[PDB]
Amino acid sequence: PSSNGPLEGTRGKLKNKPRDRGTSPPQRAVEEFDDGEKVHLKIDPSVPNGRFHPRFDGQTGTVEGKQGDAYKVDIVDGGKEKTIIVTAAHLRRQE
Amino acid sequence: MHALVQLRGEVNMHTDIQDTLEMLNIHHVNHCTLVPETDAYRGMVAKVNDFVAFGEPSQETLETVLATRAEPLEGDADVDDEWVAEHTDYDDISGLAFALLSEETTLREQGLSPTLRLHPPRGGHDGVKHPVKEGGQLGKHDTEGIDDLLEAMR
Amino acid sequence: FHEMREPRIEKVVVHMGIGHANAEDILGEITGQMPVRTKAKRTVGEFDIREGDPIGAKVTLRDEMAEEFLQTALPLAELATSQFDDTGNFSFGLDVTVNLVRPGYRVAKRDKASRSIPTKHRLNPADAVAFIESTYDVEV
Amino acid sequence: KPGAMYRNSSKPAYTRREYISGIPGKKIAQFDMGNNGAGPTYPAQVELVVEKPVQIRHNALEAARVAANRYVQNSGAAANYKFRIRKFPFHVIRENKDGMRAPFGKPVGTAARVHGANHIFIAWVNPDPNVEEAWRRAKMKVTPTINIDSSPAGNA
Amino acid sequence: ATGPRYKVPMRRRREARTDYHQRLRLLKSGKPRLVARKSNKHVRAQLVTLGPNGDDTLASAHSSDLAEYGWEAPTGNMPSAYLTGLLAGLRAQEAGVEEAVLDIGLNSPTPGSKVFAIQEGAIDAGLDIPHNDDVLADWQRTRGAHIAEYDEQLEEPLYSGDFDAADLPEHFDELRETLLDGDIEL
RNA sequence: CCUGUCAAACUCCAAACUUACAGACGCCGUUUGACGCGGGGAUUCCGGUGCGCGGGGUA
RNA sequence: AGUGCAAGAGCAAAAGAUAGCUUGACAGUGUUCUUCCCAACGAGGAACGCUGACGCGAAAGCGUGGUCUAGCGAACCAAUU
RNA sequence: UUAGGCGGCCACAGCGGUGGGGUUGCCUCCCGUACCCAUCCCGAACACGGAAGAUAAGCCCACCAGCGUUCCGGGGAGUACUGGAGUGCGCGAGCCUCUGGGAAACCCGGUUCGCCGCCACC
Ligand SMILES: [Cl-]
Ligand SMILES: [Cl-]
Ligand SMILES: [Mg+2]
Ligand SMILES: [Mg+2]
Ligand SMILES: [Mg+2]
Ligand SMILES: [Mg+2]
Ligand SMILES: [Mg+2]
Ligand SMILES: [Mg+2]
Ligand SMILES: [Mg+2]
Ligand SMILES: [Mg+2]
Ligand code: NA
Ligand code: NA
Ligand code: NA
Ligand code: NA
Ligand code: NA
Ligand code: NA
Repeated sequence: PSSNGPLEGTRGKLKNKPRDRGTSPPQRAVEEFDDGEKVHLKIDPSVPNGRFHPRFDGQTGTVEGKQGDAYKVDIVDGGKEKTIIVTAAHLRRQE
Repeated sequence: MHALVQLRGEVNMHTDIQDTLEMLNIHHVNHCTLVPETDAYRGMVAKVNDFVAFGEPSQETLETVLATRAEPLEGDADVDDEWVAEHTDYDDISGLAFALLSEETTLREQGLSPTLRLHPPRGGHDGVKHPVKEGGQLGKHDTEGIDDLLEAMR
Repeated sequence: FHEMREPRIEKVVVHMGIGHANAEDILGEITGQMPVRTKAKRTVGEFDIREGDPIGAKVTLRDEMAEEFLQTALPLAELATSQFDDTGNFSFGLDVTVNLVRPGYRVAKRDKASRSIPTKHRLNPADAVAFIESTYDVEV
Repeated sequence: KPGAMYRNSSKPAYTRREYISGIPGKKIAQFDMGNNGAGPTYPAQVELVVEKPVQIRHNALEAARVAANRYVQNSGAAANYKFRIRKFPFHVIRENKDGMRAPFGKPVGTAARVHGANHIFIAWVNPDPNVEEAWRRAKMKVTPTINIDSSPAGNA
Repeated sequence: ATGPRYKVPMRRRREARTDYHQRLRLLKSGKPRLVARKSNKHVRAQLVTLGPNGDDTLASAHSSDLAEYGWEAPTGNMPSAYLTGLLAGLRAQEAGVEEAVLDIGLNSPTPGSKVFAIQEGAIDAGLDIPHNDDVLADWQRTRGAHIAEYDEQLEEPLYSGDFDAADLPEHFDELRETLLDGDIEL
């Protein structure tokens, strides 16, 4: 890469298809998850806050407590355990 | 239920392909195993498709091979009718073979090694550089096709 | 059907597009209510580079305040036709614009469940000429 | 310089003029020849079909076209036929003209990428195939082997 | 509309009915919402909660079913609003609801407005709602005094037939009084 | 309206495929202790080739 | 369109414009990610909390500077609270 | 739901167009400014108070496919591309066979002129 900022190579993954453009429905930003639940991590291009490092887009971790309204999801990067601070706006229930 | 026979060695073959063969209990060339026809098993044989020979064998053939190259989970003991009857649910090899073919049991379940270590093919096989449809010996075979190979390796 | 389809005057905007005022005074008397400043957009050569800047005033009159005004404005105008809107409006003159429309217009001007007025329920140049011409004067 | 330096399609497509400057003008004079006033209302239609994907420098296009149309004057300067070269040299080409250090070349020309089987030339004629000859001379000045194909014309 | 790339707003935005940016800030509290809505002739007050396939109304009150308790006056006024709020607030309590936040939808936060009257009503019913007292009307206006006085400048009844000629903010008290004990559907 | 062409830094589309988690089979581990945790000792940080996919370059 | 500045991305009852008001560009202390995929490593950065004090708002709430990714500096020594 | 309020999904719902609907009851337009409140100017809007009138807007109901969108049949196409294999072919570029996957454009014919949840209501 020519640079090493968090958004390097994110043109795709952080852009919306023209039709999904614009403010997103609030229903999913308010969704409540319980500790132990499996949640898929995917940034909503339309939602600025509550984001996580683009490199984790696609991960499926485990909700384990929250911090403020934000949730603390545990994931495993390669072979390393990591905790991710992320809002409902960027999470989805697995299954 | 298909009869799997590794016809190409390990050198240079993809690792993820080698592990598969190993998951199917085959760890040497000419080693043969019996595999149920399931979605899960089907994917595996397809991945291993280019280094093996597989097909559904006839009752007879299976019996010939079982009698000739089956082995206990441990030891030399010959797997003959008597063995089969005094050690398995069935009364004789034929009974076992039928059960395998109809996929009602497996070589392990009956205290037998999952592997039928066959002999090199008497007369030589068709080649390991081309599939069956091309005159080779690789890929899926005819029941008559598999039988010939198996029988030649009896 | 009618009664709720027959035209009516909704606001008459009298504005003096000056280029930098003392003019409000006359607008206040000519109409009867305070004028509003007219800021301008963009920087331009007519030494009009100032974005926020008084450059004229206007006055939006409604109801009687609008009639009582047109009851002298119109007479000072002759024109008609071509000089009419595609929505049944017309400006003449110091400018004096007359916005015309039918009874259910608030549907498009309110906050909640607002909506645009359907083309059919719009006012045509023709249907406009009729209404006004039918009020102390002549068309073309 | 030789076609050998640019006739293969092994490089990435390089055509974004928004990121490339100093591209030489094309030598191709025209793409529509003959009676361009008329539309393909002809009995016969022959095409010159390239038999291998290749890159054709605007150089070769101009020489190939000229040699074909310049010949189609076996029918006259205002003859009854229409000639069309359907490909345009979009692909910008470079040359590293220091040795291999900082070698990204500088624009030196353009070329059109033709895939085997496409027709590069299409002519329209009345039963008077002098065009078939105009093309034996055309594919003579382009890299690939070519196929001279006739479409509307069961008048053999 | 125009093309594949065109962006059509959400149905409730097209209908110009729901303000989604406010909605989200509202849903932040995690509390039920006290939906305060109006009509030319009526005033509605609901206590909505969040659901899997959409909102759930656990308790509501409409200025119309106010007469069902002895209302013989118009229903598009201040006293009407408050009472409708108090009525819904009470049914709310019955339903086991203890707190909520005021959602005035697309209406304006004008002091002494009917929505706030709705909010004062619900609060007095026992519901705990985040509010600000000096944005509310001064009780008398809630009672409907402003209208009685307006009829004082009579010469012609403010009410076409209806009830009374000089109107009754007293009729208001009698009703609030009624709603504060026993009675069906509360 | 008709007609002729394109895109590594275009996309109304869109694979094969790669990849997170889960279940299933398989294989593996519970005297051959896997997975994992803690510590001791390194070597190593000139690489090369084939094949696939490449970017540069006439090569 | 606009949003200070590359490029790519976000944004319309707004993240833009106007008006008004305000100083959260606040003090303290953390959690996590990043810097350094995996996989150890400092300064720096960011996200998300809490404690305290404030601004605005009817309120939910928003404000841990500017929509996001650049604008940064160790020990020793000085000056400063 | 003989017209309502809050929503979920966020065009299958958009764009455009036709027909129908209010006798007491609902939504509106509508009428009107003493009040709360309001327009850098206007009761236009916002806010408040109210029924003389209307179903013409809106809205609700029924329907139309011309455009945009979603999904489906048949054709394009098992084409393009592709994961695995080959002492198959080709000067080479590149191609082919076996195996496991498999598209886009476009044409023709259907579908789509929203679905669903909670509450209230001759
Ligand atoms: Cl993160
Ligand atoms: Cl409302
Ligand atoms: Mg043994
Ligand atoms: Mg021999
Ligand atoms: Mg051989
Ligand atoms: Mg990849
Ligand atoms: Mg910010
Ligand atoms: Mg020093
Ligand atoms: Mg100092
Ligand atoms: Mg009608
Ligand atoms: Na969105
Ligand atoms: Na040099
Ligand atoms: Na040639
Ligand atoms: Na750090
Ligand atoms: Na001013
Ligand atoms: Na109507």
